[PDB]
Amino acid sequence: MGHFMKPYFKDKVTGVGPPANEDTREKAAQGIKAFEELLVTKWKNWEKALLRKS
DNA sequence: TATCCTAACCAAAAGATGATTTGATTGAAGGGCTTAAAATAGGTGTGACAGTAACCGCTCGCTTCGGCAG
Repeated sequence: MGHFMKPYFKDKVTGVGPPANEDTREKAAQGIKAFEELLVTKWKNWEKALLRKS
């Protein structure tokens, strides 16, 4: 039941999705953002320490 | 007033933060090798041997069966 989450159809061997389609390619040319770009992760103190070390 | 903001705080979604439990990895040991040699004692199967075996474009010569001969 939980295996049908997005992408709905995923490659069974590799998990890859289909290649870029016409509509998506034209959208990317037009520079329209997607709903997956708004996912932003807060900085954990662990992450801050790692970046200081880096 | 009807309604709201969102300072500081309560109920819930989500978003996150470290301690703990379970899926997963492996370090070391059971184990069971190696050729290298030297040796007596052995069993036979088998794989050469060998044999037959079998299966798999132009121009002459030569011939016959009747139509008159005898």
